[PDB]
Amino acid sequence: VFVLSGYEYFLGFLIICSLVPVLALAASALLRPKSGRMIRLTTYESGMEPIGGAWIQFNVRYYMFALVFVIFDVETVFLYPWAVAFHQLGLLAFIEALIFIAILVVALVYAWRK
Amino acid sequence: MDLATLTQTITFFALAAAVIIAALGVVLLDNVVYSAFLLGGVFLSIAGLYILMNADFVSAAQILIYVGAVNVLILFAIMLVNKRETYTPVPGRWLRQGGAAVVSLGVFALLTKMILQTPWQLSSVPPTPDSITTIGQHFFSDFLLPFELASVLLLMALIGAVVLARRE
Amino acid sequence: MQLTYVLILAALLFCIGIYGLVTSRNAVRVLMSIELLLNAVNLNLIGFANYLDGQQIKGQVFAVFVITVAAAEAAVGLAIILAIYRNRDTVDMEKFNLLK
Amino acid sequence: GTILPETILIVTLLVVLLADLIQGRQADRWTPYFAIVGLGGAIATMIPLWTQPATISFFGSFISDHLSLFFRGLIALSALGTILMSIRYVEQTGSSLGEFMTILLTATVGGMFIAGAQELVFIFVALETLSIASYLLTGYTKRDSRSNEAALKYLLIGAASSAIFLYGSSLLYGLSGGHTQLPAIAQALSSESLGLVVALVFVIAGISFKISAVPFHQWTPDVYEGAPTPVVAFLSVGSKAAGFALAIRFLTLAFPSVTDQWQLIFTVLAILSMILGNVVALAQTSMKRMLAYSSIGQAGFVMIGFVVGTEAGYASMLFYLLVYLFMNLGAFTCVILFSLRTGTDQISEYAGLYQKDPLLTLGLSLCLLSLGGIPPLAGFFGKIYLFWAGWQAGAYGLVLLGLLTSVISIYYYIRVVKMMVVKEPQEMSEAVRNYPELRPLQVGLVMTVIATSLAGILANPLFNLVNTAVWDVPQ
Amino acid sequence: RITAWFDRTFVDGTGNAFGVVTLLGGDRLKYSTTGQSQAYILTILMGIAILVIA
Ligand SMILES: CCCCCCCCCCCCCCCC(=O)OC[C@H](CO[C@@H]1O[C@H](CS(=O)(=O)O)[C@@H](O)[C@H](O)[C@H]1O)OC(=O)CCCCCCCCCCCCCCC
Ligand SMILES: CCCCCCCCCCCCCCCCCC(=O)O[C@@H](COC(=O)CCCCCCCCCCCCCCC)COP(=O)(O)OC[C@H](O)CO
Repeated sequence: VFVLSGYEYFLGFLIICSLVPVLALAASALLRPKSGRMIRLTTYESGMEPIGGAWIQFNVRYYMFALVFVIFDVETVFLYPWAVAFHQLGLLAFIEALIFIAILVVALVYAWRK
Repeated sequence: MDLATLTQTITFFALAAAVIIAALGVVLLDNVVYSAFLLGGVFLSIAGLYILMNADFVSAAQILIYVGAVNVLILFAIMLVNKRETYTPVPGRWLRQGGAAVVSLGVFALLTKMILQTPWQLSSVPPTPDSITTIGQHFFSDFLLPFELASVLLLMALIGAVVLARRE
Repeated sequence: MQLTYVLILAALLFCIGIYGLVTSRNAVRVLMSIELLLNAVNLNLIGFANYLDGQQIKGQVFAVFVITVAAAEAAVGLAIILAIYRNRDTVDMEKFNLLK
Repeated sequence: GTILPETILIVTLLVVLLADLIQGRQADRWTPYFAIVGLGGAIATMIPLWTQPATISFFGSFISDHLSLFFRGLIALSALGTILMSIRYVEQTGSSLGEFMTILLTATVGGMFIAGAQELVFIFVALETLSIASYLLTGYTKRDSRSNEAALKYLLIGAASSAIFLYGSSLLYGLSGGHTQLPAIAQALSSESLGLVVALVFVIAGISFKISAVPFHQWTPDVYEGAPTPVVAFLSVGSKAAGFALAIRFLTLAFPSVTDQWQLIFTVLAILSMILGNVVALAQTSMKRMLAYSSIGQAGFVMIGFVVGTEAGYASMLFYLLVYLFMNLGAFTCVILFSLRTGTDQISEYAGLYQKDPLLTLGLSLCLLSLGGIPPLAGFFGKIYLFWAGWQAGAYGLVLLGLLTSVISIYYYIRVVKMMVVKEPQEMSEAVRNYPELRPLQVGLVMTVIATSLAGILANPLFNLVNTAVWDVPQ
Repeated sequence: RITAWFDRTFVDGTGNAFGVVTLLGGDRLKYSTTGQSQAYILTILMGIAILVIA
């Protein structure tokens, strides 16, 4: 059984939209110069040659900024049905959601203080 | 015996095949980044399977969290730990590999027998379409303790993870 | 598209995640296998909610919570892996054995 | 709805925030107190609702009977005893103390919630709240490689155990129509099927991980060596308390006691725990690892309380679980106090401690002997009640194995008192030859040692408590 | 000279063997804790599918 109305279009449109890149990128492949293999295939380093070694000097600069993002990404999922259903709930749900949001605010303050 | 049900069956089996192939790629492939992206593939296929089961909110939530937050986290971390993979083979390997394979096949056969044997109670009444307002009603009537404790869970997870991944 | 098919699919995903959790040697792949396992659980919950308890859907809220906490446990696990890597300078799970 | 049963948890919860904001502003703070005070207030909040009201339910999602209050107070007391030990320990390490006490108090909150929880979703949420904080505490000292490997190992085992427990919970929700409630599942499924047996074993797989029943034991010897020692103290008392509470509330009330194959499963696990955790503990060189295998063995002892459940095995189990607190907090406080001063080491370095520090010896020998089951001491009466509650039901073999393992345990428990007392000035270890010569550590040590020596003969006041708690278990 | 020797060899030894065995049974069973978390998960998975059979 299936009672989700609006679906029929998301599948068909997903197909027709996924078909746009795999069709433009194939039309371009049919009609375009062939190979250019020898030295066209190097990495752009402002004209010079790659220095060698080629590492990144790993940094937690972009793990913490993804941890804190996962936290509040979960927060928004928890807050969406509260907002959509704020009519039948009324009071005493605002209090619990407010406790939730205050805890998440203390979490943000902790992340912002370090 | 219809055009709607035929589509709902073809799509289910297509998504199931996608799940199986991507989930085998996550665990069998030798390169780790291919696994990191096939994981997002698995998550997207399961998000489709949810929509096919009248659960439209939780599928969008999965796409937010799994293939939008956890997958990006896993990709960052897989980049952080690149050292050209000098894994030397260990002798006691075929033992654990064979044990894992046989225990997995046995547990799967056991679960399949349990699933095909038990008489589930199908309760043939069409589900509800407004599946997000109901989830909103259950967060503050029935599942109030978990909804309230998930905040403290997230806070303690943030604290501990910042402490472990800090730099000093 | 029946309940038995969804349950068998979830059990098979559980199987694959277990194999990857026991066999794999890299350290992030075991976390990815744990995620596969939690997805195999959420699929059970949503199948049961869609077929058995379809009016006051209660497997879907439980699934929302499972997704939340899988995100949290991943956020903690990658931190643990970064901590162990910062000291041992590897992720070869066959080198974290301080025993005999 | 009836949020009164929560004025015990929210108090602790408030502390979690207040001992956190103060670390945001100050960063050199006295949060060790007003955290002891927070747990004291949480425990004192139980007196108004221990006897005055009847058993109450939050929304069916939580219950506050006398067994719930017992286990909640037990876990709160374990956290109170752990906060005392961990003051000069994690301060001596170049780490913060507020960011540690917040995690410890959150683990405490999770353990206290899982005690009185009677719903699938909330049970999962409390268990995972405990497990995440346990991982974070295990990997706290991020400078040592042993701590990191232990945290990784513990996380990879616990997350798999939680996935199995969640598969069991999903099966249990699907077998009985809907009914995420525990008591509403017993009413729905009341017949042994393959699905019910699979759900039962999959729940046991995640319970035994918490209570350390073999073959689900292989993480405690690797976690107790790795984790900070006060984390191990909270992990051997509070985690087992939460696990046994959840096992009682789950197996008895949810899995219809008509399917008492879990009594067979737990007989198997108890026999195996007694045999292994006491035989392998006999050949160990470090005190923390020895205590890990000892803890496995003691869990095996406890698991003959609710495997013969007869309203006296439950009381024996609860009494031993209460005495185990005094025994292990006092056995870990002395280990911490020794590894702080100079040692930072294993059993062989204890040789000759009677000359340099006699109070630590008199405090550690008492607790090790109590663990062994030596007369008047808290452990002797606990074990005698465990063994008689086992004979009075019919389990001859279980008790006759418990006794032999008690002798095996007396051996390696007295082997430490050997080193602590025997040695003459020529046989002191290199750690005692230069032994030097922190108030909360001593005031917790003295308290647990005087409790483990008096809660044995002054046991009648805390037998009525255990009995009124056991009156709530179904049968 | 027989009896004493008997006491020194057969009786005493018979009382010690037990102890010695219990030592060996602990010294060669600690190796069950192999130090490999995947092995621990294998033992947890061998717990299930066996108690499910019994
Ligand atoms: C009413 C419409 C009827 C047909 C319409 C088709 C339109 C698109 C295709 C055009 C016809 C030729 C296509 C052949 C594919 C190909 O590239 O072959 C390779 C040869 C390259 O020559 C070749 O070059 C080759 C080497 S190389 O690879 O190209 O470098 C070499 O091997 C070969 O000998 C040499 O000749 O290139 C061509 O044949 C044409 C390529 C470029 C043609 C672009 C036309 C632009 C039309 C788009 C604008 C229209 C607007 C919208 C209309 C709908
Ligand atoms: C983010 C990346 C993607 C993540 C997720 C991907 C997964 C895809 C999502 C899965 C979609 C779910 C299954 C779709 C259901 C199909 C059947 C169906 O929806 O029933 C509708 C009807 O179904 C159909 O008729 C659709 C079948 C055709 C869809 C086939 C795809 C179209 C392909 C492109 C068009 C090609 C046409 C030319 C072919 C010769 C119901 O109609 P209704 O919305 O009006 O409700 C009331 C109803 O009308 C009567 O009560």
